[PDB]
Amino acid sequence: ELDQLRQEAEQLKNQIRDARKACADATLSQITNNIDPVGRIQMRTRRTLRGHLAKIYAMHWGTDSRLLVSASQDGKLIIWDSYTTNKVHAIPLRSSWVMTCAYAPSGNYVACGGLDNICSIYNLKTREGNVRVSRELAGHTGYLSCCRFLDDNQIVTSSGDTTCALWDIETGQQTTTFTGHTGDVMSLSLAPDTRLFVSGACDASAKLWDVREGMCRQTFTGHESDINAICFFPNGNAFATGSDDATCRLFDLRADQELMTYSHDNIICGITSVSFSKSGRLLLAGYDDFNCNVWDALKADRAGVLAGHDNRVSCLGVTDDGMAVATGSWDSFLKIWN
Amino acid sequence: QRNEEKAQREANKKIEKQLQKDKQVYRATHRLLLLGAGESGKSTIVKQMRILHVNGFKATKVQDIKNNLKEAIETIVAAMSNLVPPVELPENQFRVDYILSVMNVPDFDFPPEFYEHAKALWEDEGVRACYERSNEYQLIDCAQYFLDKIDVIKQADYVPSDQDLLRCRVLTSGIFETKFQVDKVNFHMFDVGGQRDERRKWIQCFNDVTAIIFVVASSSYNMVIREDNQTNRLQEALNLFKSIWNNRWLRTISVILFLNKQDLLAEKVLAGKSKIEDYFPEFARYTTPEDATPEPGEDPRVTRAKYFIRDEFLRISTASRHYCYPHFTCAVDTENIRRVFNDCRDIIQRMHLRQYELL
Amino acid sequence: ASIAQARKLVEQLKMEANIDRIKVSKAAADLMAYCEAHAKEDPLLTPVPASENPFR
Amino acid sequence: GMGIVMSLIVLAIVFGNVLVITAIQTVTNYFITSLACADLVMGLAVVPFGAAHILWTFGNFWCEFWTSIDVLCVTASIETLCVIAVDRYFAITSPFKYARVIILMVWIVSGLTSFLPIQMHWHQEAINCYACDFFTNQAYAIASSIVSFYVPLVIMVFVYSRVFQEAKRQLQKHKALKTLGIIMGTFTLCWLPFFIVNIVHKEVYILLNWIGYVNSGFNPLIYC
Ligand SMILES: Nc1nc2c(ncn2[C@@H]2O[C@H](COP(=O)(O)OP(=O)(O)OP(=O)(O)O)[C@@H](O)[C@H]2O)c(=O)[nH]1
Ligand SMILES: CN[C@@H]1CCc2c(ccc(O)c2O)[C@H]1O
Ligand SMILES: [Mg+2]
Repeated sequence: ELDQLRQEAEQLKNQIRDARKACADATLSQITNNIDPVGRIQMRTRRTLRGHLAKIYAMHWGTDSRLLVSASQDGKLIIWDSYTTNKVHAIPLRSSWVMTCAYAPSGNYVACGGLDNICSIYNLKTREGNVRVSRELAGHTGYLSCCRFLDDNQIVTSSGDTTCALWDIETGQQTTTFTGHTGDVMSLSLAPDTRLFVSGACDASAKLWDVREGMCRQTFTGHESDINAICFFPNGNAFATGSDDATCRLFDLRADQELMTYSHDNIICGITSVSFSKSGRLLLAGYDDFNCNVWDALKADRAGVLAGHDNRVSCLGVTDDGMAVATGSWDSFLKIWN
Repeated sequence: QRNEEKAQREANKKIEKQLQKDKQVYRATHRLLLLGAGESGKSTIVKQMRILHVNGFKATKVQDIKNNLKEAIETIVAAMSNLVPPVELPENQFRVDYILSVMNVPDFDFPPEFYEHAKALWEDEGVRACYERSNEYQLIDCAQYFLDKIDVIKQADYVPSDQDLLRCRVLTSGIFETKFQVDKVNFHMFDVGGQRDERRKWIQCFNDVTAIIFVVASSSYNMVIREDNQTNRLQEALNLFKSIWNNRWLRTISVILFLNKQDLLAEKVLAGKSKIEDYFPEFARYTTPEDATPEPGEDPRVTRAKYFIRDEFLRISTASRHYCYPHFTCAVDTENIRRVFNDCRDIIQRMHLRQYELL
Repeated sequence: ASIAQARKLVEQLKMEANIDRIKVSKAAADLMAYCEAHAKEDPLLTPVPASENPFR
Repeated sequence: GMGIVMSLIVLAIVFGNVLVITAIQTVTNYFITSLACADLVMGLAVVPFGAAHILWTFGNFWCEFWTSIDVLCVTASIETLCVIAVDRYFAITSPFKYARVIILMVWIVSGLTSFLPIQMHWHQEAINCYACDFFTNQAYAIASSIVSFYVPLVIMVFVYSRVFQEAKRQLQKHKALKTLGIIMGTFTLCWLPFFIVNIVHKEVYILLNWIGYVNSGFNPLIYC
């Protein structure tokens, strides 16, 4: 019966926790207490991009680290030119509620999600110099939360129906399907080699799926509240998480354990987005207290503070070459730091 | 080459001109959000508002009326074996097994054989006895209207009327939105209708709507939620109203309150049967407030019941920038909605918002 | 029905436990080694010259 | 040396007006900019007047320029408050409404009507002045006084009454009286006595003008 089965499930959880204790040899701080502090970090707004009418919900950088795409709550995607602050396109939308955007590695397609359950995909370079909807993916229920590109013909989504699927633009059908979460899926991030990806659920848990096989590998549950953003270390063997409470942690794959916790006693707000740097030394993290913060990956101390949006930070990103840092906000403003 | 720079600047100028032109429309629109519990009547208002102010408001539609008729007749007959007290009726005994056989099938009984003997079951005395107590089992609210209209739908070329389209029930997946214009000004109203969720993490997106419309059923006080034996169907709405009202994001948003199914409530009180005091024990000591404005045709007995529901909802709002507007509506009556919205608009939410600097 | 659901959950959990792990000391050493190698090629830590900066 | 204290005191009027100007945004906020800009010009006009009482009139042709500037500034401020009152009341009274050019209209009306004649040059005592006392006969005042104070007050008295009535009815479906008093009493007490004094046609009349220049300065705080 269920009582016998429920006993077996509890008879295995203790084994996981007991085995994890034996793997712990020393904390991260003990092995990294003999390095020089980075020091104060200060950088100013090099450029400001304006033209949106409502709050920005997401953004993504191009592969060449020159073009970027942003999505707003009035249903407009616009592709900026970072160097000269010149708009290139302005795409109207069928539905005015949009939560995500993406930019293909080859720079030929732009995909936007939304609450309309449709992961519509656009085309950039084509005849007549016009932009039209290429395909619409509608086999999925619940509002979407992220979209990513593996190549020109594969896109991964994640919605609030406790499901993540890998699509196929040409055929327009779900190739695989990942299940197992007990809450809404909020964000995901692809590995540097595009072989694995993770997903931050709403029940204070994070998994590690496999693109080919389609099964869950591990599960980390060190948090105590909602999870809002995830990003990978540039190495590909660790990932940082930004939760609803002020804590942002850093897990490991091989060690299968949580390593360091980033928090301060004077912060009681939420977390919106996180991102690393080129060398994986800094951990930028947005906040809900009208500005941003810069932590350290090893010393775990706040170095510098980025402020000036006058409204909550809703998205964040770092270019491929690590030359600039871009942030969005809810007051129709984008900024570039350096 | 400066030609590329000139072309890029020209494109930027064109895009800026288009954006400046489009900015005017966005600032001149009012956005409204519907809310409430399931099976309350949210989508009916959206469909009706199209007919009132837009000219455009069918073969595929005629399928779901037939679908509604099949579901209602199957539920009433098949649920009798599940009622604990026996009220068993021998007519159509060979047809009861037929209904059970067709109770589960992807393809409906399009053949005219099913329609012929289905009328007898509706006219059977046992079914009417079973229908008399519909609180125990879950039944569609449009059962009586369609069952009596079995003769019209049988003939070919049905061409259903607008009134018959309003009482149809079709589940909605995505955003149900409409865009109409009232005189010079224009409006934009959108449903949500995703699925029941205790968290509702998408409530952050609606942080700038002018008003939130709340719709609650008033004739369902002796039924349970779809999850059987959960709670009183009215008590599930009261809990939802309190959570929405006391939310961090919706801190400066007014709420318009609608109480639908007034005709259903009026009929329930008149013909005895279940009493409110059985389910709500505090109603026994209630006294009608002095500032009462009953409708001319309303009997004195039913006017005491209308204001008890309104008081329960209003007490939560007044306990804790915010305002609440009560109303009495009947979504089916086409002319009825055409007056409340107008009167509600009269005392504009906007005048109050502008009056904030000094009253 | 649900019992199957509990049957499927325990089947998945068993394969997760039989996984290889390494000590934290041999794991935390690699991350510290990685950051020191790629420290030079990071224009965010060490400020770039105005000539090399494309944004100014 | 009381004049130095008074001259230094009115020098503080430029402080607050500049800070409001520095902050600098909506459709109505553009109209409120005009009032602040004109008042700051007031400090330059006030300083020559204060020194003249202390005793000058160094400029034979510059004596009239100060009078023209003062008249233009006063009429511009009065017209600006009339415009803002009319705009607010019309917007509040009629819901669902369906700027730079307008502020320009009132400024064009002021600069012209209040400066053309004084530069233009359009009795025995006046002849003595020609050899910085201000002497107009000919009812120039009737046009300037009527077109710069009564026409503006008459518009302000009507729009504000309708707006307060619409405020008293909505509670039926206090602070309003206090705010309306703060808006109206200052302007009335600071300008209407001067208008009464001018129409009588000298130390008293000069004294009333000296008392009234500050009211435009206090204006930045009440509107802000
Ligand atoms: N008799 C009567 N029926 C009504 C009235 N208002 C709504 N109904 C019917 O009751 C049902 C209400 O459900 P819907 O119209 O689907 O609205 P809803 O339940 O809010 O929709 P969702 O919750 O999004 O599924 C429909 O069958 C309506 O036709 C009313 O005043 N009187
Ligand atoms: C005190 N200096 C002048 C004197 C006369 C005068 C003023 C303002 C408006 C008028 O219509 C006037 O006739 C004053 O500013
Ligand atoms: Mg619906």
